[PDB]
Amino acid sequence: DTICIGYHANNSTDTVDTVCEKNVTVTHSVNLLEDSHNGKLCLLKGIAPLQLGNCSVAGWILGNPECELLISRESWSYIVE
Amino acid sequence: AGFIEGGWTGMVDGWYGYHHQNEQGSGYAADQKSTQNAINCITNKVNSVIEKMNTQFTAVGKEFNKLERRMENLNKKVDDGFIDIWTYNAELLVLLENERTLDFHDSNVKNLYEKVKSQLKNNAKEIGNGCFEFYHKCNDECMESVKNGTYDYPKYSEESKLNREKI
Amino acid sequence: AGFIEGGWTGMVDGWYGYHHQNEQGSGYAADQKSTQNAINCITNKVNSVIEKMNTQFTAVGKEFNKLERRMENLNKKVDDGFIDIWTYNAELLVLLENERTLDFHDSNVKNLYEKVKSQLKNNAKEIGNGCFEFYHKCNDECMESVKNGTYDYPKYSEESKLNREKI
Amino acid sequence: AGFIEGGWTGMVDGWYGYHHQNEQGSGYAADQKSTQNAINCITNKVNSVIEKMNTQFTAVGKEFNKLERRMENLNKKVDDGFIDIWTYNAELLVLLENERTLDFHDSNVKNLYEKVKSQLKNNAKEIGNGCFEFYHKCNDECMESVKNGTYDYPKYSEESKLNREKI
Amino acid sequence: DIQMTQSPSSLSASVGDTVTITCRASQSISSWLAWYQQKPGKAPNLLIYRASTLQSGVPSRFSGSGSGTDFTLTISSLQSEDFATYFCQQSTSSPFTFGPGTKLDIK
Amino acid sequence: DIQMTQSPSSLSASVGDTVTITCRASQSISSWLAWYQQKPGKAPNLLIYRASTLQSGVPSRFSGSGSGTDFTLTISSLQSEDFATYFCQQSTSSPFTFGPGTKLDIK
Amino acid sequence: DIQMTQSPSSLSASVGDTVTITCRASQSISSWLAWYQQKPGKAPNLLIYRASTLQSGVPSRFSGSGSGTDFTLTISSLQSEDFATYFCQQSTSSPFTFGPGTKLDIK
Amino acid sequence: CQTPQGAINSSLPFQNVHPVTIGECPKYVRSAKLRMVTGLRNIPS
Amino acid sequence: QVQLQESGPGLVKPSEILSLTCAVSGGSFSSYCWGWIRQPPGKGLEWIGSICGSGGSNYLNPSLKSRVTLSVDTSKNQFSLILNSVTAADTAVYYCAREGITIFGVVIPRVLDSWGQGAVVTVSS
Amino acid sequence: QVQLQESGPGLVKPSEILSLTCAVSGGSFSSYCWGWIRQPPGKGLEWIGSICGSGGSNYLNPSLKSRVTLSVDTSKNQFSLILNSVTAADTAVYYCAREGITIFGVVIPRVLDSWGQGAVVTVSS
Amino acid sequence: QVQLQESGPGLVKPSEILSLTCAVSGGSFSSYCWGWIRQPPGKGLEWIGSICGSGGSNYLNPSLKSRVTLSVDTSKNQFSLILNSVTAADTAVYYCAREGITIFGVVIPRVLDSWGQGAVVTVSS
Ligand SMILES: *[C@@H]1O[C@H](CO)[C@@H](O[C@@H]2O[C@H](CO)[C@@H](O)[C@H](O)[C@H]2NC(C)=O)[C@H](O)[C@H]1NC(C)=O
Ligand SMILES: *[C@@H]1O[C@H](CO)[C@@H](O)[C@H](O)[C@H]1NC(C)=O
Ligand SMILES: *[C@@H]1O[C@H](CO)[C@@H](O)[C@H](O)[C@H]1NC(C)=O
Ligand SMILES: *[C@@H]1O[C@H](CO)[C@@H](O)[C@H](O)[C@H]1NC(C)=O
Ligand SMILES: *[C@@H]1O[C@H](CO)[C@@H](O)[C@H](O)[C@H]1NC(C)=O
Ligand SMILES: *[C@@H]1O[C@H](CO)[C@@H](O)[C@H](O)[C@H]1NC(C)=O
Ligand SMILES: *[C@@H]1O[C@H](CO)[C@@H](O)[C@H](O)[C@H]1NC(C)=O
Ligand SMILES: *[C@@H]1O[C@H](CO)[C@@H](O)[C@H](O)[C@H]1NC(C)=O
Repeated sequence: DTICIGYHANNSTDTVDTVCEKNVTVTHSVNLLEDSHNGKLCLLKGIAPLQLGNCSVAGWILGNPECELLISRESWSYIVE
Repeated sequence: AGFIEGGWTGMVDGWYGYHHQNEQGSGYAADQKSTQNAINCITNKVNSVIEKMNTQFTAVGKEFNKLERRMENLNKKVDDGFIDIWTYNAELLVLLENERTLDFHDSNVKNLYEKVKSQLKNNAKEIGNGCFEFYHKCNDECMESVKNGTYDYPKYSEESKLNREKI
Repeated sequence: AGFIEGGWTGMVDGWYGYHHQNEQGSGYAADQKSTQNAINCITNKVNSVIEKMNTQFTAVGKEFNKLERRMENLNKKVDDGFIDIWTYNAELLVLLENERTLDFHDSNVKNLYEKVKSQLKNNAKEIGNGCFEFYHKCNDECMESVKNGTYDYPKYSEESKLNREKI
Repeated sequence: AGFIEGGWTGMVDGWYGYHHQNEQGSGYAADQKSTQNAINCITNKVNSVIEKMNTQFTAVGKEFNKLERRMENLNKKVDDGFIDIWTYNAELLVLLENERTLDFHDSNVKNLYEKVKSQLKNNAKEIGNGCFEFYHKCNDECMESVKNGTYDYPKYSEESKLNREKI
Repeated sequence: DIQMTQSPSSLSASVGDTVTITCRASQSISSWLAWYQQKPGKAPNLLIYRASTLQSGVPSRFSGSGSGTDFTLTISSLQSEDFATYFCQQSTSSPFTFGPGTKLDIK
Repeated sequence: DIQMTQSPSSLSASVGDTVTITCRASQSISSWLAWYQQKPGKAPNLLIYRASTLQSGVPSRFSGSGSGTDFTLTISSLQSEDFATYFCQQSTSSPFTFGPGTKLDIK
Repeated sequence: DIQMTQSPSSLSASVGDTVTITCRASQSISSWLAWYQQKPGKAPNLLIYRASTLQSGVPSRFSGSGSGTDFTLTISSLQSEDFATYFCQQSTSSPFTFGPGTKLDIK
Repeated sequence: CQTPQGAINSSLPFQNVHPVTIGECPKYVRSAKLRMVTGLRNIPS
Repeated sequence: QVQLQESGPGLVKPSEILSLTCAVSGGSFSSYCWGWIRQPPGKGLEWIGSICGSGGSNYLNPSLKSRVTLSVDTSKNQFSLILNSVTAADTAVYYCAREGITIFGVVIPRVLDSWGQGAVVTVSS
Repeated sequence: QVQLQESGPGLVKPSEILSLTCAVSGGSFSSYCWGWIRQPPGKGLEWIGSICGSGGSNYLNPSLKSRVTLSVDTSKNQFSLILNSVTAADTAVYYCAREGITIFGVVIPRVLDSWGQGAVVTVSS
Repeated sequence: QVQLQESGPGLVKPSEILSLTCAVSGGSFSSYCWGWIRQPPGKGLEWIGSICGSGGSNYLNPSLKSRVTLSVDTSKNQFSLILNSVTAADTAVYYCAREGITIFGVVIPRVLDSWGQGAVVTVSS
């Protein structure tokens, strides 16, 4: 009759960096770095942003005839250019 | 099957557990109390690293003309200073916390080993590989009492002494 | 009682101490050496966190008009950056130190317990509540020698062995 | 000599070693497994503090005219805050790291002590200063095997037992 | 081993009301709790694990909180499907007993 | 038993002078001493604890310094009230031995 | 015992050409290796200690890299004074066996 | 959080997608990998 | 999402072997524990016993420890309950469920998410 | 503010029991130890013993340990010292005082801030 | 920098004491270890053993441990090797050399920089 002391291991090959060590293989880890992007401009604070197509700030506010249709927006979070 | 030899893969119920061998049965088990303390602790630590951070509505991108070169240089300098301080602080912090996590886990293993050794001081022969081989023969209630922490010396003292005398 | 059971409130002399039970008298005591060493350390640790902070005459509030909107945005951004880095680093620093100080206190308690066990050796039986009970009859001189660390093992080994034979 | 009483000038070869005392010769020796691991590792800590540090081409010197005073104050606030955060963070980081490094060393000493004690569980007595007087007689081969870690208990168990019977 | 109690035993409320159900434990169970709702004759489903988090696939109207010997579950808007009974479970030790159960009914 | 030696035995000073009084310890005490002054026929009061901190209710002319074996107390400016005997005490172990005392005279 | 192997046994290359010499050890020696060149009839001299650091008084054309079982020494620009045999050494265990050696010839 | 390359979630404290950010955004870093271990050392039996 | 299907005899005499077989589709016996839950008519739930991995970890109720034995076989992909000396109090609706929920790489103990639809069984004459 | 008052006989022949009572006004026997100090004429201060909490801690000077006994008597708010086999070498001026300096929650040992007026005790025939 | 000069007979018949010395100039036996390296012709270098510190610090080659003997004398500033039962296989070029490479205040084991000019000895009848 034997009693053994052990710890859990699995198939996960996540690598964590430890001061005094490198590339330590561990059973689980969490990522604090978000390197992913949606890749699409989206509402900020739930406000659709102003869209400038082939136009600048000066052409939008001075009333360029090619930029006339973009003035009708009332509110915006930011401006794309 | 010891902790110095390696880590078990069959059990997934807890991080920390015991393996029992008996005539009646043989299987793994897990220490819910020790694991529950540790899971809570790690959860609190991760939450504190992510939560204590509170962002505000800031605008990073700035535009300056050719005349305002000093302003552009100042903005570049302050942005570079912020990102350098954040990189250094984050990297050193995460390295130190990883080392604390591994050290705390090792300390939990050693604490569990010393607890079961203090409970089985001389009733069971110590292999040295992380295995406590009982001199005295006892069934599953004996081993779960070892898990319970209610193991008693005088109940199996004479049989254990006789088994020492045999070996 | 015991340290695993709780902490005594009777002893005000020092953070760590002994409770001796004897026929002639029983009372609380304190190990001044260990408590004193600890106080100087945390005094340095608390002092270091407070003192290292250095300051120079500084004006934080700055005023800009409508024509300087970019500047006021820059000043707001840089002030928000300093206060954010300051609060985050400080909150993490207090949390890490608080864990260390509490662990240092317990590590000290565990180091103290072993010193008594080593000096006593097998002359006593560990009740497992953090209390050592003497097989041999021990007067006030041998308790204070246990406090002194000058307890001598072969003097009372025969009485302890005879009491082991009785029990 | 005991490690508590004083250090050893003689072991220039490695930080950790076993002083060897025998009839045919008396001298010093070094335990290389532990020392090599520590030296390579401490290098990582020193490298981490100096390598993570990244620098870029910056010009902190700024020249402002008498009618641009508001901007100048901003530059003084920015670089004063930068150097203050860098001083406090660095001074605390160096102090915390130094304490851990000394402790890491103490933990290694205690681990080697427990390792040689688990190798030599009861064949030699403990004086408490950090040395093991053999009951049995061990030549250079078996004592080197103790340094090797391949020491075998049952060969010298009978001689140690009869030496216990003599004393 | 760890005895489980529930309060109130029976509660009635209308659609859109706010109902708090307080299961209570004999000894501290830290933050470990499971909340199950059982439709009559159907399989119970998970609602709250760890007393503070939401399992995926459950509507976000449900909320749980508490620590120590006392815990609460708060529902913001109670629809028709939420009128089934509820259960409280502890998960720290064997036996893993369950709560007696609290029944919800219209008015 | 630790040994306390206080030097000099006696000294004479006038009003407004600066004097440094020293107590010496045979065994090294880190930063833990007590300094008391005693009027003739009156109880001693507490001046400096921990060899670096000032007791409340005591004027700021009193300063303590030192580490290891040698410690000093420095008077910024002698006043008539401070002319009485001074005593140095160690506080690390039993028996807590107390200083021999030094008298200051008016010159 | 640590087994030592160096490949190739013999290599010849012209001057001004980059060349990588590889020594390999069966056991894990971590990062602790060493490099010696030996002029014929003269005592060897140290090139690289710890497999990544350059000895003072030695030119910078020598560079060492690798970890674990395999290890490489690389010459940036080969000159006439580098025509010598090369040795590889383990420093973690006794006996500290040296390498077989690799020859270098004019080509 | 919003960047010119794309939208970033605001749950995690650090990001390295782009230095120029608009709104409540994680602090920009140059680190390639930022992972914290929540388990033990993984070694095969 | 795993699908759980359980098969039961539907009727049992007093004092013999009572065996039910629970089958799972879309899942395997890997890194997830499996347990049995029964409720008496009109009473609360209780936990009989749990198996985890593939026969590695066996947990039983202290009251029913001698009575229940859990057996698994991954090749046929079912887990079954074996009960001896059945009594009238054992009349219950047997549920088999998966310990599917996990935090930080551990499977939380006895927190169940997906169950079976239930197999009724009564002990009578 | 704490005020210490001490009463004594003032004269005791050699080898006669010596009883001293010191009462405290404005303070209690809670979280503050209490010590005893004596001095012979023309000599330095000596420390006899200390009673802390409410009889919880009793520390006596090792040299005088045999003849000194210290009682707390919290109910009457007076701590007392009992002496036996007093000789002519034990003549002194007896002081009762309080150890109150506290740093970081713990009291500083034997560093006395508040002192009593003092009681003279002489030994003669 | 230290210059190492070694003195050897250069000729030896089989099976007696073989002794060689090595003198150091510009250095002392303080905190720097010392070693002997031998190289048979047509074969590689070989480490026979080492001496470090003022004294002791002895660990030798386990293959050749019994026959060798190392010692130092601080007054003459020399270190010598003692070899017995010499055979024809022991014919080698003997190098006395020092390892002075230290990182973090500790000497690097068995990594040697400053070497002697060479001591060749032939074993023949
Ligand atoms: C905005 O500019 C883009 C880029 O030139 C225009 O896209 C081109 O439009 C012309 C006219 O129809 C086409 O012939 C080209 O093939 C388009 N090129 C691409 C890459 O799409 C776009 O039409 C402009 N939009 C407006 C409203 O002026
Ligand atoms: C891990 O790999 C083994 C290999 O046989 C496999 O049986 C097991 O199911 C795997 N576990 C997981 C969780 O992937
Ligand atoms: C760590 O492992 C990764 C993946 O194998 C590799 O790209 C990286 O170079 C390794 N780092 C070190 C320092 O070896
Ligand atoms: C397990 O321990 C608890 C508390 O010590 C006790 O109440 C219980 O009876 C024990 N169980 C067994 C089977 O001994
Ligand atoms: C206490 O220990 C010290 C130092 O070991 C010693 O000088 C002293 O005599 C001891 N006290 C007693 C009462 O033995
Ligand atoms: C020392 O330990 C190693 C471990 O691999 C073993 O091979 C060797 O035989 C041992 N040698 C001695 C001196 O016992
Ligand atoms: C992150 O934001 C994107 C925006 O499109 C969204 O699709 C995605 O689900 C979000 N992820 C998280 C983790 O919230
Ligand atoms: C250390 O100093 C002492 C005293 O000056 C001296 O004898 C000894 O040789 C020195 N040791 C070293 C390694 O410098």
